[PDB]
Amino acid sequence: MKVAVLGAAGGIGQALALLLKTQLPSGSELSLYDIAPVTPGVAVDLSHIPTAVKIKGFSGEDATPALEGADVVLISAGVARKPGMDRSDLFNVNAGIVKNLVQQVAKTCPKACIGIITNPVNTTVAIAAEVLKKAGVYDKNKLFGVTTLDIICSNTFVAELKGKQPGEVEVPVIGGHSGVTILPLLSQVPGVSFTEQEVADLTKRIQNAGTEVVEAKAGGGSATLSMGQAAARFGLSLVRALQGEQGVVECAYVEGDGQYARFFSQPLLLGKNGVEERKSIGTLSAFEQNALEGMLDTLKKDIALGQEFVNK
Amino acid sequence: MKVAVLGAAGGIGQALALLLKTQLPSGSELSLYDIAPVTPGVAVDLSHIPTAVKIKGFSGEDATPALEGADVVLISAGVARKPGMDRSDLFNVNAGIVKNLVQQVAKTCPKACIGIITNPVNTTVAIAAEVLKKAGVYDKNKLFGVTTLDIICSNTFVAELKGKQPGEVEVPVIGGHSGVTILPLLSQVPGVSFTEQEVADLTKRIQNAGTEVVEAKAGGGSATLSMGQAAARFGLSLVRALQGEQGVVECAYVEGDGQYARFFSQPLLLGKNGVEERKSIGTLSAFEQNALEGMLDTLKKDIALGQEFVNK
Ligand SMILES: NC(=O)c1ccc[n+]([C@@H]2O[C@H](COP(=O)([O-])OP(=O)(O)OC[C@H]3O[C@@H](n4cnc5c(N)ncnc54)[C@H](O)[C@@H]3O)[C@@H](O)[C@H]2O)c1
Ligand SMILES: NC(=O)c1ccc[n+]([C@@H]2O[C@H](COP(=O)([O-])OP(=O)(O)OC[C@H]3O[C@@H](n4cnc5c(N)ncnc54)[C@H](O)[C@@H]3O)[C@@H](O)[C@H]2O)c1
Repeated sequence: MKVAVLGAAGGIGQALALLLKTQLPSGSELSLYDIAPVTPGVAVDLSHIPTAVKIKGFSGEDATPALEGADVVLISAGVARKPGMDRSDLFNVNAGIVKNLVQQVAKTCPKACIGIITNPVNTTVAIAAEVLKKAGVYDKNKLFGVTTLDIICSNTFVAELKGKQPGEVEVPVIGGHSGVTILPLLSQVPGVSFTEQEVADLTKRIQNAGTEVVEAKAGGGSATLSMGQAAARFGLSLVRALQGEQGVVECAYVEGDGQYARFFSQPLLLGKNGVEERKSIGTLSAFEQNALEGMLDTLKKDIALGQEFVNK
Repeated sequence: MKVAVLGAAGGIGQALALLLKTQLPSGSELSLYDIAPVTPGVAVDLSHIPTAVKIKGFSGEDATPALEGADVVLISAGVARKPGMDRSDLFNVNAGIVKNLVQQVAKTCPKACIGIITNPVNTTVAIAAEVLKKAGVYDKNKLFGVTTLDIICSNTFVAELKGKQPGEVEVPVIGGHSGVTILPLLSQVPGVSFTEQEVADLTKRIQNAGTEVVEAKAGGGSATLSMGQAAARFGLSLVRALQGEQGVVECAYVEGDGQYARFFSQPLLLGKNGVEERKSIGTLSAFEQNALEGMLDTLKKDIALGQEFVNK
């Protein structure tokens, strides 16, 4: 069981490598890759931690060494923010990085499950998908846009409001991963009942959580520690499922029946080959159906943007 | 149970806070403080993780709000390295930071156990002690220098060499926290015998474990993630002992009988008021007894250096 992390030297990368080193099952292997020179050292730093998990770091323009024999590849490489670039700039830079890395993955470990964390996710898994097709190795069951962060913030906010135990709430979240494309199915949360005003407020807080962090760090960056935690959960769910465990359900952004959009985030049953079964989003409330229809256009443009990036 | 972390925005601090946010028992509270303005956002970032541990972060030059009601204070503030600064420069900077911070601790939460991570630990815990004395609130049972890092590194190297599972080895380390004052009692590792050569090699490596990480980072970085891990285990040990758990033993740098030096790291039984019992280092090997006496004068100066700092 070998897991590869691309963009390991970054905030999200270090918090993820750290949690994975101390949580992956024994015998498991962890390789880190990043263009930053410090990457081999990050690995050395983590190797001093006494767990049954081998770990190595690599730098350079070639990530082959890190990808060889990998069963899981988590991509958190990219850019969060830099002085001088705006909305367009970030996308322009992250799209290229994703294109390159998924490209190297296609040639090195085409059978690995790929979790993409790099934003914007709605558009980046599309780029990834298109890059895999042009190589003849695309398998929509093994391409996932990591949206777990939305799920845990929801669990947290709901627990806080209804005074529940944080670890007893599991809110399914569908749609996309940005502003109005994030849709928490608050109507499907066992036990708790919500007020229309609370569904309106919560939903708003969940959709803006990322921004809430950025403003708090005062331009100092975006969520890294919570995202690292979120990616870890997703990483282990995949490993567990890839190892034969039963009933591992997780919400992710995959290519399913285009009933709403080519790629949509919905409950998935994970197994030995990635997605085993895309599950029905079930019953939705008036508020939920309205929020859904009112965002399909936006999600489709995000996806469109992505496909156009590859196919020109 | 309120735990405070000073310097929470640094490399070590963020890994530490992350690990504590998810591992402190339910009901615990975590308050982060650092001069970096990004600090409250670090807390907001971490508050999005669903664990029953309340968290708040603060910045500015007054740690009071973070210190009020604190049961445990972990200090990791300081300077790992800055261009243009050499050995003595770093020391003066770190010495002054620990002085300023302990003083605030003395004023706001005088009965909290203090765990100093800032290096050089051999000198910094001495400084803290003096600061607490001059304020008239010193309690030698509640001040510790965190040396756990030397422990986990030893555990990892030993298992690797004698082919054991990383998690089943526990090497006691005594003395100081730097260079020659780090003495791993390899002779006490049950069911494992070593060659005067093995001991010679393991011992020198364990003492240079850090440098190993620095060189692997092309000179621009230090062991941050393994340190966060080590400080997490230490902190969790203190919390558990403070909650009344029995049998919690941990090697830490504290003041005891001046049998070897005023401050000496040795196994300790932790209890409800901090150090409850200072256990004997037990039986040493020839090599060990020999390494011990050979470093005593160095450790004593490290200590003298800290006492003279807080008096001129
Ligand atoms: N899915 C989510 O919920 C979510 C939440 C927050 C952020 N993100 C996104 O994840 C990414 C990670 O941001 P971060 O905070 O870690 O940023 P960061 O800048 O701290 O880390 C990014 C890392 O990428 C590395 N990198 C750059 N180009 C690379 C390349 N070609 N190959 C490999 N590594 C490369 C950098 O050296 C750096 O260490 C961003 O794009 C961010 O927008 C996703
Ligand atoms: N005990 C050990 O085993 C061990 C191992 C390695 C490093 N360390 C030491 O721990 C410290 C942490 O290093 P790091 O890698 O996190 O460095 P870092 O630079 O990443 O973090 C240090 C933090 O200290 C903060 N700080 C500085 N002055 C402050 C003040 N007066 N009040 C509050 N916060 C202040 C900084 O803003 C920064 O976030 C260093 O002194 C390092 O030498 C200890």
